[PDB]
Amino acid sequence: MSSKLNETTEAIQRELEETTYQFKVQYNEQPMSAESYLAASLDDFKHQFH
Amino acid sequence: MSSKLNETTEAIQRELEETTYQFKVQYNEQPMSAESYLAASLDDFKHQFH
Repeated sequence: MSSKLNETTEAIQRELEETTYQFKVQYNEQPMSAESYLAASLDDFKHQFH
Repeated sequence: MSSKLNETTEAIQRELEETTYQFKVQYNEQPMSAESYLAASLDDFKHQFH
């Protein structure tokens, strides 16, 4: 395990880097949660109703 | 006290009625709570901001 550890670690760093790059280019690193989505959509609906 | 209890009770029912009448003519019996006021005003502000 200790022998495989270093190379596995470097590979994990690789896949973290690429997941981060996609998070930068496609979503512009915008934080997202379910509650934020619900609240924003509810207000859009309320403006429409007004 | 027990003697006055009956007449006082009836009078209390009556003034409950008159408080209700003022509630009818001047506020149209519109129910009001602090939370309702706050929520409505917040949405008005959000419409203004939109």
